[PDB]
Parts: sequence; C-alpha cells; structure tokens
Amino acid sequence: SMTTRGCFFTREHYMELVYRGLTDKVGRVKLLSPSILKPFPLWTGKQVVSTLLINIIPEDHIPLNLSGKAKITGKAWVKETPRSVPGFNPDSMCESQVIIREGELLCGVLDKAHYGSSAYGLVHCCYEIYGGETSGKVLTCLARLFTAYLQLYRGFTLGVEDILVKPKADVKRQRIIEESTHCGPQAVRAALNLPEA
Amino acid sequence: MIIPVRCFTCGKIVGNKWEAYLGLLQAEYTEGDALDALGLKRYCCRRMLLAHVDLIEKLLNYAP
Amino acid sequence: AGILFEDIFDVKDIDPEGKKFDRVSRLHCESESFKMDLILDVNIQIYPVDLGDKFRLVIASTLYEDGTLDDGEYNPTDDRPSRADQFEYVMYGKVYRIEGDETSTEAATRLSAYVSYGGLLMRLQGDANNLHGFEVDSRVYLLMKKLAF
Amino acid sequence: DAWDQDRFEKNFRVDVVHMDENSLEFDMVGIDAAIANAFRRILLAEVPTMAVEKVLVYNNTSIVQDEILAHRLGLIPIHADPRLFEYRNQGDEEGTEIDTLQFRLQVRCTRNPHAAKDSSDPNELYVNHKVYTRHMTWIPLGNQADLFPEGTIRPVHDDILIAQLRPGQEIDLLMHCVKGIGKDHAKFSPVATASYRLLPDITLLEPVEGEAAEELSRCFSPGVIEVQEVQGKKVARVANPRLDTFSREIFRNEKLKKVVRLARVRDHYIFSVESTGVLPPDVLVSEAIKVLMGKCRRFLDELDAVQMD
Amino acid sequence: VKNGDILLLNRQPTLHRPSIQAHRARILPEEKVLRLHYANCKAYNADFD
Amino acid sequence: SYEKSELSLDRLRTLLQLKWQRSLCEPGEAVGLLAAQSIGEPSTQMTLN
Amino acid sequence: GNPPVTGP
Amino acid sequence: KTALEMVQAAGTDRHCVTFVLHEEDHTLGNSLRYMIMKNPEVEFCGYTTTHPSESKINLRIQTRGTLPAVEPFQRGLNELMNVCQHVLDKFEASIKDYKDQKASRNE
Amino acid sequence: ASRHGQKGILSRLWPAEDMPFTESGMVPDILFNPHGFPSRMTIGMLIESMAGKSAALHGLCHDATPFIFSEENSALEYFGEMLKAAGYNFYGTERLYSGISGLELEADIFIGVVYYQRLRHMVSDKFQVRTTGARDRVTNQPIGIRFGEMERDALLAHGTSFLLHDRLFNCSDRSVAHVCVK
Amino acid sequence: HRQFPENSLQMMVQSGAKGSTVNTMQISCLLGQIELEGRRPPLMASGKSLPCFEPYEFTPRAGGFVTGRFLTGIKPPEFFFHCMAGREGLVDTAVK
Amino acid sequence: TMGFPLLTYQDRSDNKLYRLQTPQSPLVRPSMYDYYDMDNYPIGTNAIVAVISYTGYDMEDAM
Ligand SMILES: [Zn+2]
Repeated sequence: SMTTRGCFFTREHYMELVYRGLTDKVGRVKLLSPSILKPFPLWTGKQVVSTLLINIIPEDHIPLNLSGKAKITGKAWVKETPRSVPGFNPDSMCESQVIIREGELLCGVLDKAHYGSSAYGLVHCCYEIYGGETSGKVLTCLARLFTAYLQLYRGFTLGVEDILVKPKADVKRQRIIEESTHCGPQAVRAALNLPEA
Repeated sequence: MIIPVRCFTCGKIVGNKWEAYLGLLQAEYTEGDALDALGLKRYCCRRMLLAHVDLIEKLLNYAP
Repeated sequence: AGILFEDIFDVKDIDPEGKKFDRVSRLHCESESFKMDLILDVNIQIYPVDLGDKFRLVIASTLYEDGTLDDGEYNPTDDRPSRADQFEYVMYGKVYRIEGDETSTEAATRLSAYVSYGGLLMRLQGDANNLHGFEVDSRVYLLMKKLAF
Repeated sequence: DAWDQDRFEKNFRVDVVHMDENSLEFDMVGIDAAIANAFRRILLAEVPTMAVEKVLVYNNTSIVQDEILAHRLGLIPIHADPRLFEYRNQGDEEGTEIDTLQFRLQVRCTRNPHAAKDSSDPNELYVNHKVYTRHMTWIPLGNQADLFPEGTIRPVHDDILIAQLRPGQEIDLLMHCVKGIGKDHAKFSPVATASYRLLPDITLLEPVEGEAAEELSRCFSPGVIEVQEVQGKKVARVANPRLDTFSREIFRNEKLKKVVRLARVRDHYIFSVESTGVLPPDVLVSEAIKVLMGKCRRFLDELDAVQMD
Repeated sequence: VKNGDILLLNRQPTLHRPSIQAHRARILPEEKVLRLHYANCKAYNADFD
Repeated sequence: SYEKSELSLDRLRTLLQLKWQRSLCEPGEAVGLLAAQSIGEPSTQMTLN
Repeated sequence: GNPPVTGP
Repeated sequence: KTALEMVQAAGTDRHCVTFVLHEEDHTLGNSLRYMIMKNPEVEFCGYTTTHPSESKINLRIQTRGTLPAVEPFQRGLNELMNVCQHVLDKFEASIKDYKDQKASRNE
Repeated sequence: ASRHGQKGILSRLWPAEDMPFTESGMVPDILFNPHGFPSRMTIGMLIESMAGKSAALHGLCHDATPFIFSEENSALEYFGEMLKAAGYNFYGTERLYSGISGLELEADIFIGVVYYQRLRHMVSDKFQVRTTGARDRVTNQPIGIRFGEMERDALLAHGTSFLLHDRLFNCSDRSVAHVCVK
Repeated sequence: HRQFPENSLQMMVQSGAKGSTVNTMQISCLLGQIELEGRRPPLMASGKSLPCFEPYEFTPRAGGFVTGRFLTGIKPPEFFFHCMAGREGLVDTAVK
Repeated sequence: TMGFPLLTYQDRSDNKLYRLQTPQSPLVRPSMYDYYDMDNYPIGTNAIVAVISYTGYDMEDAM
C-alpha cells in the first residue's frame, strides 16, 4: 500500500518515516528530493523505501540495480473494461514489474516476491551482492518502516464492508443457485447409460 | 463478583452506579434509559453496568 | 537553456487501459508542433487535468535557467529568481529506459523515453531528432502549465 | 515555512463550550496535532494525583478478599490536592507529613434488633452491610490538621460500594496514600478520558430540494441538516456541523453521495476533559500545559550544565 | 551478559542447520520472556503459542 | 541498448567465471550432515496425504 | 458539539 | 544522574548529533520534532523511541549551512515553551471569561 | 481467546496514551490483528463485534442462536441497521486517531465489543536459567539444561567444532585423567 | 463491494500476506462441493443422505453442494456435511 | 477458560480452582445460554476489541 502509485507524503512525514526505519546509525542520513516540487513538495511512497535502501547499503559500496516481477499481477488493478490502446503494450509501464535503478525504486510494487521468503527478490539480491549484515538490516529497517506507517498515517483493518457483494452481482448468484437445484437427473442418465425417457 | 470501581477502558467511576441502577430498573425504566440517565454515554461505560452479574448476592448466602 | 524538450500537447484520452490508481490519472496525449504521443501520470488532487485540456510541456535538465549547473540537492530555504518555474506543475525523476525500432541501424525514427517520477511513469515516444538528451539514469525535471484556448 | 510567532499569537484561540463540575469541553483553533496530542497525553499519564498504595489489614473476615480489596481501594479517587504533597522518596515504607496520607476503614457488621419482624429486606436486617467509601475515617498525622480544613482530605464520591458484609464479618484496615503520575499505575490518572476531535465541515456541492432533503437529514446525526421551506420547496442547509458523528452514512446513498463533500477542518480541535473529581478540569488542563513546559525547562537546564565554555 | 554478546539459540526439534543460530543479546529491562524478530520464527519453525 | 554499457564480453565472462570459482564448497563443509538433513527434515513433513 | 459561547 | 546524552556522527562532525533524551516518549519528541522542523537550517529532524520497554527517545537533528545542532535544539525548546506559555494564557483567559458569564448573567 | 475459537497470546501491555483513540473518546481494550481472519474465516467475530457494540449502545441483549438468520434477512443487514439507528456506521467502522502521532488514520477501523475469555493454559513460570549447577555422583556434570544429541548434529552441520567442544567438554563434565603413557 | 486495492481482504490475499482466492470465495460466494475422502458424503444404509433428504434424492443439495456462504449463513444440512469434511482432515492428521 | 467455577469455596478442597474476579455476562449470546442459566457461573469478560494492525508486536497469533 505504501509503494503503490497513490502515496504522497509531505516533508515532515517522510523525515519521520525514514528515521523510524533507520535508528541511531553512525552516519549522516542522506535524503532524496521531491518527486513533485510544485504546487507542494511531495514525496512518493517509493521514495521512502528508496531512501531506506540507500541509507543501509554501506558507504563505499554503490547501490544495486534490479529488475523483476511482483506478486500482484496487472489484472489485479483493473476496474473498468480495458480499451485497447493502439501503439502501447500496457505491461511496459505497469506496477507488476519492479525496476530498481541505482538504489532508487522506480517502478513496481513491493510484495512477498521481493522482501519476503520468496527467492530472487530484493532482500536476497542484497545477500549475493552485499552480504549478510546488509540483508539482515534491510529486513529490520523495512519492518520498522512498514509498521511506523501504520501507527501514524494509515490504519489497516478488516470489516464487513470488504467481504460483501454488490446488490446487482448477487441476483446473478440467486439465478445460478435456482438453476443448481434442477441438475439432478441428467447427471445420472449419462452416468448409467439410460435413455432420456 | 462485585461492580468494578472504574470502567476498564476509560477510567470513569462506575462503581457508584450499581444501587442507583437497580433503583431505576425497579422503578420501571428501560435499560436504554437507565444508563443514559446515570451519565454513561460511551459504550464502554454502559457495557460495565449493563452486562454485570452481581455474583455476591449469591455468594453471601453461604455465610457463618 | 537546458531544455531537453518543449512542445504543446492535447489530451485525447484518460486512462484507456482502466487501472484507476487513487490520486493519479493517466493522460494519453498527442502533440501539435511535433508528431509525438505522450502517456503521463499526474497527481489529480493537486493539479486536475480533464480530457480536452491543452498544456505546454517542458523537460529540462536543470531548473536554473542561467546556465546548466545541475546541482541535485533540494534546498527549500533557498530560492533563486532564475528558476524555470513559470509553469504550474513540476515533477522530478530519472530516465530509466529508452527504446526504438532499429533494424541494424542506430537511433531509428521512432524512439521512446521512459521517465519514472518517483513512481509515476511517462512514455514520450516520437522521432529520434527530438529526444537527443535522454540518457539512461539522467535526472530530468518535468514542467507543465495549462493553456486555455 | 518557518515559525512566525505572531502568526500563532494571531490565529490561536480557546473557545470554552461547556464547563461544569467534573467536565470541560473547549476548542483550540490553529494548533497542530503534535502539541494537541502532547496536551492529551499529559492529561492522561503525566499530571499527578494522590492514590492509595499500601493497605494494612487486620481481620478481613469478608468474602471480598485481602488482595482484591486492596486493589479496589487503590482505584478510589482521594480528594487531596496533589501539589501540596511531594513524591515519597524511595525505599521508605513509613511516611511523614509531606509524603503520605492515612485513612482507616474499620467496619463491623452486627444483626439489627429492631424493625425486623417477618421481613427479608436486607437494610432492615443488618447494620453496616454495605461498606461504602464514606466509612473511611481520615487519620491525620504529624501537623496535617492545620494545613487542611476539617473535611477536605476525603474520598471523592462517598457512594462507592467497596465490599458487602454479613454478621460477624469485619474489615479493619489502614491505608497509605502516595503521590504518582498516571504512567506508574493508572489509578493515578485524574481524567476519565481526555480526547480531541477535528471539527467537521459538510459542504453541499449541489442544491438539494424536496424529497432528497429529508433523506439527507437522516443520514447525519440529529441536529446537523435542517430542512426548512423556501418558497414551496424544502431546501436543506448545514447547521452545527460540530454535532456530526462522522459515520459516513450518506456515502451509502447513491443519489446523494455526489451532493455532499464530507471532510474535516484542519487544526480546529475540540477537546473534552472529564475529571474524576480530584481536581477541577480547568486546573488539570493548566497543570497539563505546565508539565510540557517543565519537560522543556529540564533539558535546557541540562544543556546549561553540560556546556561551560 | 551485555548488549553485544552472543547467546546461542535453540528450538526443538533440531532437524536442520538453521535450527540453531547465534543471536546478539540485548538486555531489555522489566521483562520475563525471550524476544525474537519475526524473520527468525520460520527457520526455527516457531509458532509463538 | 542505449545505456552506458561500460563492460564487454571479455569481462562479463570473467565475472561469471570468478563467481563460479568463488562458489566452490570450501574445505570443511561437512556435507554429509547437510545431505543427511535435506532428506531428514522434509521427511517429517511427509504425512500420508 | 454544542456551539461555543466564548466565540469569535 | 543526567538525562541528556549527545552522540556525534564521527567524533568530529557536529552538524549531525542524535540527542538521547532520557525519561521521555512521544509526548515531547513529537512536539520538539514539530518545532525544529520549522527551522530552515535543518535538513532532517526526526525521532524514534529506542524500544518500548525502554524510556528514552532518539532525536536526530541534522543541520545544513554550518550550525551545531545544539542551536536548533535550544531554539525548538524555547520556541515550544513560548507556545505553551501563550496557550496557558489564552486558556486561563477563556475559562475566566466563561465563569464571568455563567455567574454574571442572571445571578 | 474468544467464543469463535481464535486464540491470542498476550504479547505487549501497551500504555493507554499510545492506543489509537476513537472519535467518541474511547481507547480500545484489546487490539486484534486483521491477519488472524483470512485463513480462519471467522465471520462470527465480525457479527459479534457489531452485535455487542449495538447491544451495549441500546441496553439490549442480542440473539445469536444459530440458524435463525437466513440469506434473505442477513446478520449484517440487521446489526448494520441497528447501528444506523444508534448513529454509528453501518459497517462497524469508527474513525480512529492515533496516539503515537496525533492525527487521523486514513483507513477507518472496525471496532466493537467482543466477549473475550481467559484460558488456564497459563505462562509456564519455568525459566531454567543455569549457572554453577550442582554436580551429581556418577558422571559429575549438571544435574541443569540439556544440550541434546540432535543439536550436536546442527553444530556439526555449521562447521563449528569449538562451540561444540565448549558446550560438550568445557561446560559439562570436564576432568583431568592420569595415564601411564607407556 | 470494495475492490482491490481498497479491499483489505483482497490486499491480504493478493499481496501474499495470509489468505488465498479460495477462502475469500468461501466467505463471499459458495463453499462448493463437500468432498469426503475423495467422494460425496456417505449415503445411509437406507439410501438417504441425511434424515432431511428423501431416499436417493437427485438434487445437488443431497450430496453436499452447500451453495451458501460463511457471510450470510449455512443451513443445518450444509453444516453437518461441512463438519464431516472438517473431522475428516482432523482425524487424518491426528491418527497418522 | 478460567471462569467462575462455583460458589462454595470454603467447604470444597479441590487441588486447583481457577477463579476469575469480576466476570461479566455476554451481551450477545444464544438463547440456550439462558435456558440453562449460565449467568450463575460465567466464564469471561467483555472487551472493546478493535481490529487494527497498529503496533508491530501484534502478529502470528498474538494481541
Ligand atoms: Zn468507560
């Protein structure tokens, strides 16, 4: 939810999230710049994860490139019916594919595919480039970041409003169940080779 | 067993509202009006006095 | 001037693929003075764009219009009168891919430019003569301002 | 933008709505959440009070135990002013005039001789069978009889049911009140609950008329949308948006989720400070503002003691 | 034991090589339980219950 | 591909071959208990369904 | 949510 | 016995210092963080509690343009004292203007 | 636990000022994770939360007998309308602020009243911390905490012969012996 | 009612947090066919599925096709079948 | 459940009796709970439970 395209922090909150992620590190905390400079200085939620990556990759080392896929597919974001754009494959600029360039997180959504127990992701790519201290810091710092975005700015819940069904797509359920009490006999005549009379 | 002195959630003294709640239910109020008229407006305060089994009038029968 | 690109666009369609992210609208466009398309994500709370709105577009490498200096660090406490902010909506992000339809040749006549503004993407496809200064991992500005005619 | 002090001494105002005994509701226009939350969180856990800490039993022959009685006594508000008393210094069980108070709860229960023929109502059968908090004799120690009037050191409520006794059954204990804040133990908190809420603004983006205005008046809390006639039609307007409980019931209605813009007003908090009675709620808020200042004084004193130059 | 020292941490059944690890101690005040980060409780196959 | 491309085939091969060389199992690996456990810990997950 | 008596 | 420690970046750099404020929590460190971020000589001001079992806050103040971080810390302490004194004054002058209309209305 | 078979363990007693207080003034009393639901599918804790919130707000006691709610008269179009009558939200979601910051959480939080219980299956109160333990008569080693024959296996799999030599030889039953070397 | 990404259950399912696209369909759509050690639940010694149902009844409701959800409610036959399918797994775990 | 077992604590000499001080009755309950009078001996306490992932100490069967 943070690294989705809709998040936009301001300057006082980005600096709080980054220092909840990190903690009393011996070093100057270096920061990115706004993704939106005017009408308001705004920081996207991908820039917080980027700022958190650059600040725990060590000093002499340069940051890592990466490319990959996420676990949310491109069919999961769709709401209307996709009109076919003439000269544009929709998967080329899509939140399915994670594109990290020079440490900054430039496309895609982070999921279990990257920072969980799934292989060939960010916290395993930082094992086979940087080492064991750095990946075991990326886990801790992304943990503290992703919790201290839930204490402070967004909550996460489950209610009786997210497991419900529209009233128009629930009449197209009670016209299938009413058809599903009449399929008794025809599945036995064709199971025992009797004729239809 | 006996009514708690304070509500658990917020610390309002609800421990003085047990006899003057039995007195309102004996004088024919509904429980949706015997809790507002004692000044219990939040549903954590109402909870303490609505759902209370005062299990010491049953436990003092076994007395020396 | 550090202007890498400058043109006048016209929105013809809004989010045709139907993904509908919150606070972000995808704006397919066409050009006027060049022969180009444009697929830009905006922030729709702050700077709202509807279909049929013309707006000028400038991609620059530095915001200091008095010489190409390319500082990089953001200082809010310092304001110079030589910024290129006569425009209304200003983003910042780096170019991550450029692609084209070359057939054993160099820089074919339909070249692309993929800019990632912190998460909001962009595809500026057109002639290779109009997209010279886009190198990969070059940190460019976006500058736009709504016209009304 | 930087902190213009004359932009804060021009756009800050406290508007007291309702104040009575043991309650207060006011505004704070033009203050951000990081100071408002500091005031709330000092009212709940840092403004100090007096509360019962040690209990000295002899013959608790009651059904309410020796432990639950002590915990139940500790949660009783004591109406001594906290500011006259100090923290009891650590590792000192016996107290003095400055630190401790003492009470005594000595109640025997014996059968009632008179007015008891062929009845079963318990008040008519027993004397002292509900140990209330008006049974606490204040035993003054040292020279506290001169600092305080006759009948000021006192339990706040005097109607709290401590125990319930039967004949033979006795309570003979002695207490020791101490001073503490509402972070050591939450029996020291002086507030029922202190909380704030932003002020809502409900904006009608479209003129509603007729049969939709009475529908709109029931989607909000009773008091918000009044529906009054203006030349034959029943138009609707906003009236006290403060009452709105912000339940979002209008966004369930499809025709009228496009004629309201239900949001909030930035930095227009509405506090509500309900005291437990130990201090009035206008001294709890002042002694909550005056603790954040002391937390800021102590660290400047530390910096003055660290650098000499 | 102070706040850098290794304690060697064991969870039964010790059925594979990451079922014993070397964790740096950190003396948390006023507690009577051990504490682990959540990344560790899949290698130890732990269930917190 | 219009990126930097500072490296060529002669050095890409060298990084891949030195990653092959550096990934050799070092002397002292105790591989017998790493193959006595990789067929002994997933042999507890094998219930009869 | 009563209107404030000490107003503007 | 003291209740403020200062932990430098490298023993020489005085712009970055992480103030360790003993016996505090988010009551002070969220309002100090609000005041110090209103100072344009601060690149970065954020706070974290070390661990909830502990009773101290870390406060990273990181100053641009050649100032020690003791000056935005002192200015943000006095500039919060001068908020609370004024809030105390306008609160004790609206309780008084409420008691002086509850009483002197019909009594 | 609850009455819908959903155990929790008490992990952290969170101080009250840090709890997310609601718009009514209330703090919660128990915070329950939204990640205990989708693998366990206890819809009944949601209806019990709406139902107990709406019963504590009206002085009612609500009927939760099985099989009395159909599919044309649901258990969420009943207590939702009970909450709409009591002013609150139809879906049980109340607007919560925070207490570690001070400002409003942007996704509205499901709150209500759920009858928790308390199991006898208590904390073990058995911390077996060992230092200078008593030695028995045969095999004078700790009488103590057991290393174990299967943990030897994992230490050998690491390649740590000296942690293993420490825990076996140096800590338990080290002694000298005198041998005629001829 | 609310889709992804607004939906919290779809966020926990599709971002790999806990669920699956089978538990959400048992919550907000049918439970589907109750299979019991591979097959439909046992007919009695008299050829009726449960004491509610007629001897050798053709309808899918006789063989455990529940077609009601955990959201709105399970009727008592569709509940007894479901308890068979749960005790089957708990027995086949607890014994062997 | 540690609940309210019995009323005669003095003349019973069990090994362990787990008593819960202040148990409440459930506000939402089936009709069988009153048919057998289970408010003579109730087992648990009501609680104002929020479903939020606020802290981080709040995962994998913990609260
Ligand atoms: Zn309460």
